[PDB]
Amino acid sequence: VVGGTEAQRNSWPSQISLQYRSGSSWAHTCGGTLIRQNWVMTAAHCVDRELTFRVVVGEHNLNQNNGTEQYVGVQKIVVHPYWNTDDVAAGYDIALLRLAQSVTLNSYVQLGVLPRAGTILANNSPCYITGWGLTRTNGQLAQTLQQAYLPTVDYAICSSSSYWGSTVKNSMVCAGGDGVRSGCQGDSGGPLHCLVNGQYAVHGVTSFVSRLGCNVTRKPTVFTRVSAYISWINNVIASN
Ligand code: NA
Repeated sequence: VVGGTEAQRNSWPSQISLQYRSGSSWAHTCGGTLIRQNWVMTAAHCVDRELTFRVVVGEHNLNQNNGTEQYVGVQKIVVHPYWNTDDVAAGYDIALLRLAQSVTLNSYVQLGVLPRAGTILANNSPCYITGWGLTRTNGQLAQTLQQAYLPTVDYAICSSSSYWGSTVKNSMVCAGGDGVRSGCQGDSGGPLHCLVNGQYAVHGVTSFVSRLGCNVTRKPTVFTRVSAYISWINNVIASN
């Protein structure tokens, strides 16, 4: 997250760190959202590689013991069947991961609340992106979980020529684009949390940014719109 601030450690308890095994160690690669005690929602493109993955819930500092972490292996990966990895702009950038164990809930570990199906945010709706991704274009991962305030940019504006044009689909949410704050590599898969009727819900799964850089004016971060996939998610969980 570029232009973020450190999150309080109990602010975003559905955020997870998706990590892969890197020699004797584990490395953060993507974010996600805990949606059942044994299921995580992330981006399809985060699980394109044939790696060994684990999820960490209750994580705040990637590089220090927080005393709140639970570490769980990934047992099954269900990627959206229309996902095509060399075509992120087509959408369907979403995957569900079934965890090997069910995690225990507490003030650091909670299920993410999803929007009702079909819900679309009014232009300029208040939202926060969270993650441990790069803090500058071509920079390094954050140590501690970051948040940035990224108001939505509606489809009509986001799909206009000076923004993303045809690349942005109505199955996506755009947020930010101020040139200062954004998602960045390592944030993919994580939540966009939007305050609606007094309650934060996870409206977006972080999908892509510009190749011109993370924080680029009129290239808002693009997320999979969770409310387009409510039936899909329920179908997968019911059938596994
Ligand atoms: Na930690």
